[PDB]
Amino acid sequence: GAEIYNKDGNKLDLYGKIDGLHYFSDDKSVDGDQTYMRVGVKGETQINDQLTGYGQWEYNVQANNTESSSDQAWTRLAFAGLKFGDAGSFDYGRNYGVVYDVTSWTDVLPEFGGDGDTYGSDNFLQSRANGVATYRNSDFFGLVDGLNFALQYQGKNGSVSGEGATNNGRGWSKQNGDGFGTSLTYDIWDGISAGFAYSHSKRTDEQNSVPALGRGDNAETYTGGLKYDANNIYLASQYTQTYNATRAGSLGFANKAQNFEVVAQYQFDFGLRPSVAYLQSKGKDLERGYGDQDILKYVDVGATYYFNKNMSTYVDYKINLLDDNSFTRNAGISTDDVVALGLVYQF
Amino acid sequence: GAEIYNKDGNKLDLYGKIDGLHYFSDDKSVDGDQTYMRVGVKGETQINDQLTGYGQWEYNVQANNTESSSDQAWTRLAFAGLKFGDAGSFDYGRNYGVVYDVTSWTDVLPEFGGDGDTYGSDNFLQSRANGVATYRNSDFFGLVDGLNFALQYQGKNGSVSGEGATNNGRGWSKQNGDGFGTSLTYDIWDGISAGFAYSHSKRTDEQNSVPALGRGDNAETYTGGLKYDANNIYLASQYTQTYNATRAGSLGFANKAQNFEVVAQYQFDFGLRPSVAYLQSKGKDLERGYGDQDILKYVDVGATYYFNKNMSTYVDYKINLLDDNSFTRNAGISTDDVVALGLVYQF
Amino acid sequence: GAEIYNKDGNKLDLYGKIDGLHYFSDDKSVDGDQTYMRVGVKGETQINDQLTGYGQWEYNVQANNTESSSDQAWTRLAFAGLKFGDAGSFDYGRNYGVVYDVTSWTDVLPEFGGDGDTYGSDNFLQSRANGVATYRNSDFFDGLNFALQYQGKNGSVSGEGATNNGRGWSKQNGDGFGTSLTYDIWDGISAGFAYSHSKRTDEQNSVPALGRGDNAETYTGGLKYDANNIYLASQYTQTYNATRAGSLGFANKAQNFEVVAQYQFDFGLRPSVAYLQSKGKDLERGYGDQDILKYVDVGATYYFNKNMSTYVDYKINLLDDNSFTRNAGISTDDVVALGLVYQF
Repeated sequence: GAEIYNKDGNKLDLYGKIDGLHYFSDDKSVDGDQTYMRVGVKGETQINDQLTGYGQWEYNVQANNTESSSDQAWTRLAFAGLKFGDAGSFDYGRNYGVVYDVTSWTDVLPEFGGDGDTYGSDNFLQSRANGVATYRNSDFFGLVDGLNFALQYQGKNGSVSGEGATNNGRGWSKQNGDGFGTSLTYDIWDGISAGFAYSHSKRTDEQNSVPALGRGDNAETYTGGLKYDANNIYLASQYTQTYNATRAGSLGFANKAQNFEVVAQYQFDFGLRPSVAYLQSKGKDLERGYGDQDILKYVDVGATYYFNKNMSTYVDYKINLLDDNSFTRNAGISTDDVVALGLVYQF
Repeated sequence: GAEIYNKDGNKLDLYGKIDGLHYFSDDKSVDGDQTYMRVGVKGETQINDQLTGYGQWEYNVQANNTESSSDQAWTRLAFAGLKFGDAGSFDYGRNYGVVYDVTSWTDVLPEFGGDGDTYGSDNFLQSRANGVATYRNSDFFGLVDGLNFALQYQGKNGSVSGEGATNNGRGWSKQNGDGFGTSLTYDIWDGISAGFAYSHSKRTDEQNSVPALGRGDNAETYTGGLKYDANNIYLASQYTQTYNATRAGSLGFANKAQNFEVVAQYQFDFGLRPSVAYLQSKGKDLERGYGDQDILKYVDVGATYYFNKNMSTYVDYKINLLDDNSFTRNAGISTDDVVALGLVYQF
Repeated sequence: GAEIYNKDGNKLDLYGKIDGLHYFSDDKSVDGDQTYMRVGVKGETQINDQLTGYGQWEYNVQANNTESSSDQAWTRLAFAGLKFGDAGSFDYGRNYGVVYDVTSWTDVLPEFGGDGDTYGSDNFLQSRANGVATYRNSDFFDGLNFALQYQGKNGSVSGEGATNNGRGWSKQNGDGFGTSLTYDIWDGISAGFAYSHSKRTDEQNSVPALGRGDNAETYTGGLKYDANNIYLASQYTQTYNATRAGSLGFANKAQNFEVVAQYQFDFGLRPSVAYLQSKGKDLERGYGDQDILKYVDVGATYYFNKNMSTYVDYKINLLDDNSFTRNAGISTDDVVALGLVYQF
């Protein structure tokens, strides 16, 4: 919310939040203060009757470290686009890959869930990504109400230097080759929705040489999801099968992985919203003797109290079901439980 | 000021400044361009008759280095809270330690003084800190006009890794253990005020093992202060005794220290505001032969001309009274004088 | 620019852009996604009848790398000032060196051109610079704009030559000054001259192999035609110890020429052609004379309206790949850019 400018067919929306947040956990890399804020601008300009231009920026600013600390802020989203009425829309920038058009349905926990769990950011087209061109079509050309599809292309984001480089190089875990993806979602009834998404990306030579885990020329995802949202009830599930595309912690990628998320929530009238969820990620055919391994496994219980549209408080309890083993230690995968308390101002 | 949004019980205040600033000094680490700007947002949401929610963010952006330089921006404040009428308020985030509810009375110099002098930031509850929970009460529940108090808790902010670590680790000089603090201020008249503050924090293992100077399990501060602010006159003093809490430059902490600051100012009607001040920090029982040492000692003379509420210019002259000795050289403590010239736009 | 506040003689203007931008090139350090945005504030406060105060901040934020990448944002402008009626103005902070009052006339390509090409940022008083005090005057106490500018030393990180805000030798400067003069001879036709003189630093005369001298200097002259939907402009600049010879140092002398032609169609298309070169002279290590920069530029911008545009730009690199270009890390490959831009 927060329209700070609306004049002569041009609109500007300032949005964000300040999330005062603490984690409690035996895992010392997670435990402690997690206060952060987000700030963003959504902009819109009417060009003619049939054509609207738009842009959006969203910035994450950590506030949990010192004034001399490093790397405390980063861009989540930055894209510009055109909306052609009901012929669709096109934008290019740092945006969400289309797979999240479906997996977002289970990304509604009070605090945990979403990117960092069964998938991450800069993880092919599974979450936020550098350099995505995205075509979106609403209601199948104004014909079939509730039917949305999207087509997406991502250019190579390669190594810092050497043969595989681009200008915007990173480490292997956040690299991609050329890739594409597609999503499709349908509101079969009101309240009920189904969705599919697919993605295919080339992998880079660094991804196939530097880490010990994961080999193949191509990274692929296949996703199906369901969602019930009505009568103060929210149910959703997401099942995703991946090839060479799911991080096996710090050790590389899983040659194959199966990811599952399900969540159930109720919204009481006085503002309380309890939540229970289950998330797992099962990795298959890992090298170096790892074989089949749990990448992620937890039950999640929590609640959010909404004071109003601008202020809320919440607790979330991640009940970790992973067994501590040599895979979890070497890959840096947490096996401890975590409680989160937070107080949030939003604008 | 600058209310850019006020609609349906939600308001948003965009504030900050642009400070065109040059230092002149024989100290090469201080001398030269010091231009920087501050930007922030104060937000408030009415929830119900008795309850208001709020948050606040403040960012510091250096502009005195190049476009390829590192670490030029950081968060000063980020916190969210609830105000329950005269039963008090609560907020959590990066915020001011309650000790500063008193020492702030002397932090009114044209340019110098404040953090970096007798205390710093991320320095237990002496200034801005990570992860403080702060309960405040004004006018003692509405029953005693001018009587304010605060109770504050701070979670451990530990090492980058090892046994003593938290998620948001930093170096020993900005670490803290679990700690609390309290403050109390009373307006005897509407210009004259007295105040006290206390804090107690656990020290971390790195604070006792890495630096040469300062040993103890606990950090403690006792602060009393006085203030006269009326009839265009401003007199203020603050006295603070510390234990294992005051930085001995880069060498560690002073086992005990005494800090004194006093300042007098006068506001002319045409907008000129002269200022004289005196500041010192005397460290005691330092290890390695140092014994008693001056940590800070200087006289300050300067003036601010206010063109209006949005624009000012100022000079400030720090006449440094430290002897250049082995302690000051080894601790990285400046012994040179400094002149500052500034032009400031504020919104 | 969007006026988000205007009350009681104080105005606040929020401005910026989101630039969805892709580069294509065989030069792998240039090729790929280049999406970035800029955000700024222009503030103005009325003080009295003869005096206004103001400040401006402009921030660059890259959006083409990951959420764990580092050094992805930096301040381009940050300055506060006073304007004394029409009798001119003064400001201090990070701002444009006065040389750009003239070279800005050729900095109008769809994408390429400007800082990074014949001159750079933090490059004495040629572009954006830390710690500039700038006095400006309209109508020379008529239509004749004058500026005088001083810059304090910005020196090394540590050692003899240090200041608080130390940096590498390529972006250092000593105490310096500059002056500019521009005039509208006819309506549409402008001419301009600019001079700068700065002390070099000890690191600039000791760490890089190229460029020796106590002082850096620039002489610039420029012309501009801007009427009847036509835009022509040129810039000729001579420099001593002031132009960068890539990563190797500075050029003892250099000659930089920039020229551009453009036309603005009513329906919003704006084709552009331009030529840029930088000729370095008297280089150490046997380099002698060398091209530092040489290319033709063709492209176009389509403006949907004042807030949205798309563009293509094609850099036709004419440099020959030789020992100087390789050692100094100067690109000799072509570049194509495609972008879509939202502006507020």
